[PDB]
Amino acid sequence: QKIPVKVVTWDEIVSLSTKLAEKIKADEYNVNVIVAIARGGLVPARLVADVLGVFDILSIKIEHWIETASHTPEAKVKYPFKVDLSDKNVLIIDDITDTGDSIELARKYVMENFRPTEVKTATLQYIKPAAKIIPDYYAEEIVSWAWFMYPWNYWEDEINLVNKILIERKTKDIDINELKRNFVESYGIENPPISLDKILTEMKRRKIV
Amino acid sequence: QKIPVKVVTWDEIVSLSTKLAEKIKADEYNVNVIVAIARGGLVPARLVADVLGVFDILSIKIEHWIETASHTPEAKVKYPFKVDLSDKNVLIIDDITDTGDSIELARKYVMENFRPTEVKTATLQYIKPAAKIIPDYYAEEIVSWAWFMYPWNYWEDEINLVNKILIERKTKDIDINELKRNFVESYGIENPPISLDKILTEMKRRKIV
Repeated sequence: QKIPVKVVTWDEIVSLSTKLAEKIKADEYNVNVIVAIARGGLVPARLVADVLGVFDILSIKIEHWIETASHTPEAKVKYPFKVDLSDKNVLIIDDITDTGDSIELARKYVMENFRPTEVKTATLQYIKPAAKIIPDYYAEEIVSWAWFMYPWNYWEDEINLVNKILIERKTKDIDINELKRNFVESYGIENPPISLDKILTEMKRRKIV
Repeated sequence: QKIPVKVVTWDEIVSLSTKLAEKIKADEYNVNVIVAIARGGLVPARLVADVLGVFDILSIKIEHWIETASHTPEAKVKYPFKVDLSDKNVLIIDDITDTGDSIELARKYVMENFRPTEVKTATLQYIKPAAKIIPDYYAEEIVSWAWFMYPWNYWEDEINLVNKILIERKTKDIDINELKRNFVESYGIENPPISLDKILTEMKRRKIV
């Protein structure tokens, strides 16, 4: 029914990214290479590279799997590969961390497969509740758990949010004005970044409806 | 002394990215994997993935080299590696193309090293003048050659633009208020995204001055 949803703007992304970079400047960690976790860490990685002056950005695709019956969570590196990053200080970046599985995994992967001089980890945001393993750097500690909608996820996030509504309410003949109401009601968003008509058009194109 | 400089905002990036994606929707190219050319294509790749619903994003670091005496230009893949992308339709993305060397190179590299089912190329912008090889997809053809300052390059671009000023001004020491004037004068920007004092502080940190 109701989900806590914060729409993050580009400006906030800039603020958070800049704040994260500034912590790294202050700690005097000399980053040679940034490894972005795809897809979440791509944008933050690029912005942080701009502020710090990093030229070498790489990325690793990380999948998140759940086992149906046991509800066991497993993160996995898709399209694994290796390169020689020895003599380098590596910074690993992702958008947001909770259980810390992704960054834990990426850190491990990077140590064994790229063998850098040193690895550190960073995210724009970290949720302290779910926090299992905690990132070396972060822009902002989240206290109030929420669903953060990032500007590089507006489409995907709105699609899923609209699907949760379509599934619960058993809507057959979708009404746009009805949807906007359900949306404002479940999520608190009266003006979604992508207009909900575009979202439906695209859900159709994708054979979701 | 004077350079044509357009400051690109986040909103414009969104427009261009969305417009590019829409051409791909319209052409009904079924993208399985996006390969972003680092560093330029990372942000566009992620936004395009959101609009199209691509989950698999990889990236390749491309360097640009010039031979001092001959002034010969050469793009090169740094930290090369391979993965198996067979049975996939790949889309290669970069921010902007002119001579088309990077996309030419990446296309080649991807064909030989990832061996996808098919490859196509895309950029936000393409300069028709310099255009040697032209991208399969693009948001916008540039007619008036300019220096486009993307939001993920605000620091790096301002640093270089300020350096061009410090160099012609044979000293490299300079007064903040004369810098702002030189900047407005050479480039037409009265309010740079990053304030020019921050830029000097960082040029120092970087031992550029």
